[PDB]
Amino acid sequence: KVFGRCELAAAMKRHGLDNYRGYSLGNWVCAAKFESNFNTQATNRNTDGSTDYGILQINSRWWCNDGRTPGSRNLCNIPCSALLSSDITASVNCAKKIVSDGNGMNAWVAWRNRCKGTDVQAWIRGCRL
Ligand SMILES: NC(=[NH2+])NCCC[C@H](N)C(=O)O
Ligand SMILES: NC(=[NH2+])NCCC[C@H](N)C(=O)O
Ligand SMILES: [Cl-]
Ligand SMILES: [Cl-]
Ligand SMILES: [Cl-]
Ligand SMILES: [Cl-]
Ligand SMILES: [Cl-]
Ligand SMILES: [Cl-]
Ligand SMILES: [Cl-]
Ligand SMILES: [Cl-]
Repeated sequence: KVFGRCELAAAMKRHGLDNYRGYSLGNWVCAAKFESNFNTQATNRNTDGSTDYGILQINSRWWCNDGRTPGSRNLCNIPCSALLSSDITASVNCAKKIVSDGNGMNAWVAWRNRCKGTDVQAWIRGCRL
C-alpha cells in the first residue's frame, strides 16, 4: 500500500499522532513523505547491516528485530516484519516510543533534513480532518 497525503494524515490523526510529544500532525505526514514516500512496504539497507522498514523507515539496529542485525536492541519489542503491514498501527506505536526516547523527531534523518525548518502545517492543508 502507498498512502495518499490526506489519507495518511487521517490515519495518523486516528492513531493519536497529532501533537504527540508536542509534534503537530504535519510533522508526521512530512516525515513519512521523505522517509518512505508514503510507502508502507519500503525497505532500505544500511552499511552497518541494519535495515529501515516501512512507512516511517524504522531501523533494525535499535528499534525492531529482523534476525540479521549486529548489536540489535529491539527497543520497540517488535519483529521488523510487523512494520511492513499496510496497517500503520505497529509503526505508529514504535514511532511513539522512538520520539519519546529523548531526541524527539530528530531520530528521523529525512524529517531533520527536509521537514524541520519548513512550514509542516502545509502537509495537512486541505485535508479537512
Ligand atoms: N501539497 C500537496 N498538495 N501535496 C500533494 C499531496 C496530495 C495527496 N497525495 C492527496 O491526495 O491527498
Ligand atoms: N530544510 C531546511 N534546512 N530548511 C532551512 C530553511 C527553511 C525555510 N525557513 C522554510 O520555511 O522552509
Ligand atoms: Cl513509492
Ligand atoms: Cl523480521
Ligand atoms: Cl538481529
Ligand atoms: Cl492504517
Ligand atoms: Cl504494535
Ligand atoms: Cl535524509
Ligand atoms: Cl501541522
Ligand atoms: Cl488536523
